[PDB]
Amino acid sequence: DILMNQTPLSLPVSLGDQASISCRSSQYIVHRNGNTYLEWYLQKPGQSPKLLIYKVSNRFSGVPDRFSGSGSGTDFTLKISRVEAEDLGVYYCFQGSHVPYTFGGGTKLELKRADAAPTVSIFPPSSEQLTSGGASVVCFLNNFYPKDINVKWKIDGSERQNGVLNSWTDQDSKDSTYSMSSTLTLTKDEYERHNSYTCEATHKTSTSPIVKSFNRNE
Amino acid sequence: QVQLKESGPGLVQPSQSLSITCTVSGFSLTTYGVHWVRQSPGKGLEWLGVIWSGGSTDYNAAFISRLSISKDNSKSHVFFKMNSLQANDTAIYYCARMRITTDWFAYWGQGTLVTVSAAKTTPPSVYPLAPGSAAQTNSMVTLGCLVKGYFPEPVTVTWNSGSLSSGVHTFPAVLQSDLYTLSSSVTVPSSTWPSETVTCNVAHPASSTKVDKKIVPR
Ligand SMILES: *[C@@H]1O[C@H](CO)[C@@H](O)[C@H](O)[C@H]1NC(C)=O
Repeated sequence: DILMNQTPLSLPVSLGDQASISCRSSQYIVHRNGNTYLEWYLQKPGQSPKLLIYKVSNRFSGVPDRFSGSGSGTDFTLKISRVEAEDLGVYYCFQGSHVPYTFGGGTKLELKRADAAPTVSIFPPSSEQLTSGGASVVCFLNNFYPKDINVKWKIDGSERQNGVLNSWTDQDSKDSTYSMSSTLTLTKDEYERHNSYTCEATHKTSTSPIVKSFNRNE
Repeated sequence: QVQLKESGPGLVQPSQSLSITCTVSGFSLTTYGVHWVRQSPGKGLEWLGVIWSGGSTDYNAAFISRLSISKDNSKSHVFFKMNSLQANDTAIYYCARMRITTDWFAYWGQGTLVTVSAAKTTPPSVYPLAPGSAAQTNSMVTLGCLVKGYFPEPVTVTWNSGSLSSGVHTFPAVLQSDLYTLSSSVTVPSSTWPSETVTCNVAHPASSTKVDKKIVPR
C-alpha cells in the first residue's frame, strides 16, 4: 500500500501567521485518465472531514483563497496564507491514485498561547466506593499548555504503572488549554496496605515535577 | 443543498454484521462513485471501498472478504455491509464522495459511530470526590465526580442541575474492562464551599437512571 507521510504531526500557530503542511508518498502519485488524485481535507472537532483541495491544487467551491496546494510526484504541500480561527483542526492528505486509496496520518493545526502550568488536584477514594470494595484515586491536571505532559503515580514513593487509566480533553475552544484526568484503580484491600498516594506531573513549565499527595491516615 | 445522509446502528454485537445506508441527494448515483471510510483513534482514517457510478466495486484488500457495497440508483441508496465485527472495528464510519474531478458535489456523510461490544446495559456507580482531609488551601477548590461501570455510552454529567457550567471539565469515557468510566471536575471559589452546596447530576438514558450526589467534606 502507498504510505502517505505527513509533517509536522502538529503545528502551533497564532492567528495571522502563515502555515505550511507537507505530505510525502512512498510512490509517485501517477495520473489516472489524466487526473492527479491528491486531495486535502480539514476535520474540525465533532464534524466530518471537508474537502479543501482536489487534484493537487484546485480549491473546492466555498474554500477561501488563503488555501493553496502544490506539489508533484511524491511531495505535496498545503499552504495557508493567513490562518483564521476556523482553520483550526486536523488536516489530512489523501491519494486516490493507487488502490487501496490511503490517507496521511494527520497534522493538527492548533492555536499558540501563553504557557500554563497544570492545576493539579488529587482525590482519595470516596467512602461509598470503599464500602463497595473498590478504591479509585483520581488526579485532575487541568488547563495546561503546551500539550506535552507526563503523569507518574507513586504509592509510598514507589512508582506505580498498573491500574492507571488516563483521559485527555482536546484543546479548549475558549482558552486553548488542555486538561487530563488520571485514575489509579486498586482493590480496597490493596488500598489499605499503603499510606501515601502521589500524582506527579512533569510539564514543560518546569523541571521540578508538580507533586500532589495525601496520606491514608490523614 | 448536496447531502449524504447515513443511517445505521450505534452498537453491534461481536461476530455480527454492520449495515449502513447512505442516502444521496443533490446528485445521481448514476453519475458519481461513493466511497466508504472509517476513522478510529488508533488507526486514523482508513479507506474501505468504493462503488463506482457504473456499478462496479473496489475494496481495500485487508477487508475484501468481509466487506460488501451495493446500491439502488432509483432510491438514491448506497448499502454498506461489513461482516463479523470485532472490538477493533469500533470506529466512526462515513460514506463519502471523494477522488474528485469536478468543482462540485464533494461531501461526506455525518459519520456513524459504531461500538462493538457484548456488554449489557448497566447503570453507573456515581461517587463524589471531595478534597482529602489535609489538602492545601488555594483561592479555588476543585471538586469532582467519578462515574464508573456503565454501558452503553453516553452519560451526561452536570453540576447543580447545569447551574454550574463554567470551570467544569468532563473527560472522555474510557473502556475499563468492558464498561465505561469517566470523571468530571468543577472548580469554585474556596469561600463558597462547603457553605454553598455542590451536587453532580448524572443521567444515563439507556438505564433510565438519574442520580444526584452532593459533594460533602470527608
Ligand atoms: C483485529 O482483531 C481481529 C480478531 O481478533 C484480528 O483477526 C484482526 O486482524 C485485527 N485487525 C487488526 C488490523 O489488527
